[PDB]
Amino acid sequence: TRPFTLPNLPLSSLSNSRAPLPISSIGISPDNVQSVQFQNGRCTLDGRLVGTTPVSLSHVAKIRGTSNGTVINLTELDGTPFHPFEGPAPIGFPDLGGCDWHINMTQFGHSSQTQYDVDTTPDTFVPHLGSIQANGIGSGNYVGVLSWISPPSHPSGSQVDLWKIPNYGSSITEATHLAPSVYPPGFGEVLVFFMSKMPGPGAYNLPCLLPQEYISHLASEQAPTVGEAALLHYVDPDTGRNLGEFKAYPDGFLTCVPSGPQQLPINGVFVFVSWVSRFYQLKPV
Amino acid sequence: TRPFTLPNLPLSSLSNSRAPLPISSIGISPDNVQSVQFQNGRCTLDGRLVGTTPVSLSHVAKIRGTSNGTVINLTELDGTPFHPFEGPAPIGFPDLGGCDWHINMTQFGHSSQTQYDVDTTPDTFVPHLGSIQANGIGSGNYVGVLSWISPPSHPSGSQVDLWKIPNYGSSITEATHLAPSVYPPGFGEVLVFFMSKMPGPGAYNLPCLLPQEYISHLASEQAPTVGEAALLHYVDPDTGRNLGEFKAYPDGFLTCVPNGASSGPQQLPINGVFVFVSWVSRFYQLKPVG
Amino acid sequence: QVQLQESGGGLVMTGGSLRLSCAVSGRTIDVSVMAWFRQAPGKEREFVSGMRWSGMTTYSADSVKDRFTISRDKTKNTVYLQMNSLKPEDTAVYYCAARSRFIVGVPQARDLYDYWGQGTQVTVSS
Amino acid sequence: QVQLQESGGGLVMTGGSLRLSCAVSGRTIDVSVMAWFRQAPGKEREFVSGMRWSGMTTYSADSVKDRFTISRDKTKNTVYLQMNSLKPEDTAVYYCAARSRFIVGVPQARDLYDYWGQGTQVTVSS
Ligand SMILES: C[C@@H]1O[C@@H](O[C@H]2[C@H](O[C@H]3[C@H](O)[C@@H](O)[C@@H](O)O[C@@H]3CO)O[C@H](CO)[C@H](O)[C@@H]2O)[C@@H](O)[C@H](O)[C@@H]1O
Ligand SMILES: C[C@@H]1O[C@@H](O[C@H]2[C@H](O[C@H]3[C@H](O)[C@@H](O)[C@@H](O)O[C@@H]3CO)O[C@H](CO)[C@H](O)[C@@H]2O)[C@@H](O)[C@H](O)[C@@H]1O
Ligand code: NA
Ligand code: NA
Repeated sequence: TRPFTLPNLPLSSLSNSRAPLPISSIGISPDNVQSVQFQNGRCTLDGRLVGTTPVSLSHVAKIRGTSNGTVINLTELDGTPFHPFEGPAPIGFPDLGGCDWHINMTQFGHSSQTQYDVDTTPDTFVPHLGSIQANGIGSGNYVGVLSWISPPSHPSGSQVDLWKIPNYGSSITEATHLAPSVYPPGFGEVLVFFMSKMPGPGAYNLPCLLPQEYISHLASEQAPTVGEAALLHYVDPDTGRNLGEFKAYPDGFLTCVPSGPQQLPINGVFVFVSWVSRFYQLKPV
Repeated sequence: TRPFTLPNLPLSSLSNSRAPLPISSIGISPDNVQSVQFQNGRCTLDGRLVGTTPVSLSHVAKIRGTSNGTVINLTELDGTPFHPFEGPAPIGFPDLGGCDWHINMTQFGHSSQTQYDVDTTPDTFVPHLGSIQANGIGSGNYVGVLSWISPPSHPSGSQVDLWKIPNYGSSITEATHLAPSVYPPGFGEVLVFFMSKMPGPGAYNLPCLLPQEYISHLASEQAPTVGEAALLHYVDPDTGRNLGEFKAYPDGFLTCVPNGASSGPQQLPINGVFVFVSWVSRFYQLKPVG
Repeated sequence: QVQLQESGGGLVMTGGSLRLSCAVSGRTIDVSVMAWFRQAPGKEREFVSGMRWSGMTTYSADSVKDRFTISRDKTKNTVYLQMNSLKPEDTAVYYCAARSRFIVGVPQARDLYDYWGQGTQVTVSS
Repeated sequence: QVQLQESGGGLVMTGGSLRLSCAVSGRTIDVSVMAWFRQAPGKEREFVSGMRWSGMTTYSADSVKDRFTISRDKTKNTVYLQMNSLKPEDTAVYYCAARSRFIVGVPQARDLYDYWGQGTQVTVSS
């Protein structure tokens, strides 16, 4: 009954879903990236949240827990216990692989902020089991938000690669109940990513599959997915012209057939046109 | 006409509109606060953004500008020039009066973060003119987000008071084109606020008039405001019971008749959902919540 | 993602009792409704009993309301269906189902549920 | 909040020209459409001309399309209505109007605009 819609808002006004950052461009992945498995920014077209994805940007790329000086025992952001062997990490936990994190740590009831430096590669980084190394953070309860990133401490000399997710599990046990991987569908279609500039010592661009405001929209609307794919137009608000057709798939991602989507202006609006076959052939952007 | 709606989402899942914080309670103000003039979190029921309010939480309580070691010359968050003598401050600029701010400053293309300490009371704090004191922040371009707060440096010994907005102007000129004040219009009504816990050396609770996700909903839907006030139910998702009736007014705020700070809207659970019922008179007489 | 695993079905005499159980795993933080459905031969899947996962309220279909009880284990993330006074008309495959998307109350429409178990056979012979 | 202040109205002879101006101040960053309306005695208010504030598209009503031009100043936040070949039927109060809420194109419905000027009288005498 409820018709499918996307927010009537320009893309440049919206936020990344893997960090609290404005969207600055549309991107596609490099050819060496064959799938993505982001845990944040994952929402079906009928509004079902996947992975660690929250409803609200106020939970995105944040951590909460108590340090004992050796580990941080993680909780949900509101303090609720997070049990091991169930999911990758608490809701909203950062999912940027291929980098070191620098998380700004503050406290309810105390002054000051502390930079928490997170290498996600050691065997002590086990959010799936509810704990990560304290790396010098003194004992106490903290709330943290991702502030900036840098190249990974290991392997030595590797570059930032935000197409990856961190290693949530350990050598003993793999993390379970992750959001599944997303793959390019075929027919010359490529996945469409919404990009944000991320602070740190390089020209870092963070990709995500859906703007956060789309997620809270879908989670509220919960429109039945009555077709195999949603044909969309990206509309220029000045002229009203269709800048390109896209398909949104039920699992919660967009594609186009690509000079291509990366050169599109970011001031447009995605508009639902109609339900089509999953094998509907798009006109190249 | 597109019917008016509010998001079909529980309050506990939403964000404050004056800082990027989860909502933790519903509150009313102390009795000495009868109106407020927040500049963020301001959106009409037909989706018009007012004050410094952005569409997205990714812009809320942030600054962008270039320090020369003496002042930070502000821009909009995307780097767009901010023109002086026009509005209180750039879009998204923090609007917490009655406290010192501690803003986490980072840079595109450089390592590290820096805590920027903001006393909003001196004449060097003039965001209406595009300039605020650097207070030790070295030369460079920065983006900053509010991270924690503390009692104001001036007046000496004053307490945190988040019902206020800062002084955007100075002795040179008063700030212009602020979002106007809001007050409860109906009989026995008080303003209703969505509260968040704010880090810092006290038990700070930050009030706002609308969750940020309501704002992006309204800005998108743009439902015509065809009545004087929107009658709402706060609905318990477990039982479906109406926990209390509220009115939302066209300027973008809610009221209730409390029947008490110790027994009223503040004791409502935060896992409920606001649901539109019908358009009613500006003077519809609400039943006391508690 | 939420995983559901039922157990406890089998053959029961008319008038007897049976307790089904369903182990819930994965992203349970925002599971709001757990329910049991049943599917008889040549029939559609039908609501039996449902509960607010983190609340206290339950609701059962009229055909079972005075005989069936749904409950959540106090120690583990397991939901139970206590079936009393079973009759041949209760024979079906019973399914455990989870709802995570926000909703008020306990929905009975099969299409509104988000996750499903594999089912367990219950056969009531007289 | 957006403030609009018109100027430039007055008396003009038939066939003459007049340029109205409207100063836009306040929150202009996300003003998307500026327009001119006019209201003659005993008639409803009517759309005259509109432009995408930061874009290139404009639209004029058919009754003025070949005689009136809307434009934005290159230096200041001022919108102009250049009125040529004026006729007595152009006599009206002319209003400046702003749209800030997101929209595609140039709307003509008065109820879609968000901010209004106080109006300026234009009188065309024969
Ligand atoms: C500035 C520090 O950044 C993080 O450490 C990162 C580390 O930074 C090193 C610099 O690159 C180097 O020029 C010199 O300044 O020493 C720094 C400390 O080792 O670089 C590695 C990769 O080589 C990682 O990227 C580290 O995260 C941060 O953790 C530190 O606290 C400093 O803020
Ligand atoms: C810890 C500092 O907080 C901010 O300064 C605030 C200032 O803090 C003082 C502490 O309250 C006091 O116990 C002692 O530690 O000195 C601190 C520095 O003066 O207190 C005033 C109110 O009197 C304001 O609240 C200040 O913002 C911050 O600006 C500093 O950089 C430190 O983080
Ligand atoms: Na690991
Ligand atoms: Na000032």
